[PDB]
Amino acid sequence: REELNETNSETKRKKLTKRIKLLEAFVQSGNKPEWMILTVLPVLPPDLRPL
Amino acid sequence: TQLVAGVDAVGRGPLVGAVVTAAVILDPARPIAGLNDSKKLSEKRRLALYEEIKEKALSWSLGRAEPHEIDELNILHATMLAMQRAVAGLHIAPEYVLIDGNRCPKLPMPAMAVVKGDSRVPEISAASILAKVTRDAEMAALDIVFPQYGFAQHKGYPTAFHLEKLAEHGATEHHRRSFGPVKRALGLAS
DNA sequence: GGGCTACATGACGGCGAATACCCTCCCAGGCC
Repeated sequence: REELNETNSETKRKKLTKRIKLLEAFVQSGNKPEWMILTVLPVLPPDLRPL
Repeated sequence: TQLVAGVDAVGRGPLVGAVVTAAVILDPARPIAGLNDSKKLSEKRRLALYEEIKEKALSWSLGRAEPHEIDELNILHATMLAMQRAVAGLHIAPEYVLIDGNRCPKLPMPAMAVVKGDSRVPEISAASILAKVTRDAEMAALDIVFPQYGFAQHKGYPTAFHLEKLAEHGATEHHRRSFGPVKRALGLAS
């Protein structure tokens, strides 16, 4: 936000506002950035994938 | 041919600030990579390179002009004396000097010029990287001191943003008063 | 009695990010 208030390029401002929107979405939500890295993999119930 | 030193000059014509030049000496007794040029990569690519070549080169050099001196002999004389100064500053003398272009100064050692050396000569590329990083640092310092012009944004080049800022606020002592717009801001234009 | 190794090539548009290209002025000293 502080370097967006100083940049003067259109595409730079667009990229910065996209990144700021993402960061604010993460801050407001209870989500964590590391949750994208799957350490536990859930499986579908067998009835939904029958043989 | 082993102590070949190449110098380059960046920021020759920005409206504000003096020019900066360097001359790095490197031979094949260490590892070098990723220094093809400097005008096509990213700033990040230029931040590691600055340090990389600083420690890989046996010697590193610097040199800069002054606003009064530059305006006293234009960007054809000052620019050359600046690289003469940079060569003078080298800790170890170079048996070979390289200067991006087709023009050479009056030097005691056999210096010569090569055109478009920024993409073919790793030496000239490294010198350009070093001098450009130093320019960027100086422009950051000036933008810290003068935040009303946005030096750190456009690097004091002739952009429309710089033109409108110099038309609105004016010129300080650091601006090259021999150019057009700057003379038009204070009224020295004939 | 018993477990394991887990190639096409004939598709047109549009839109948005990734880069590669032409804006943008501003310098000069030999050729017109």
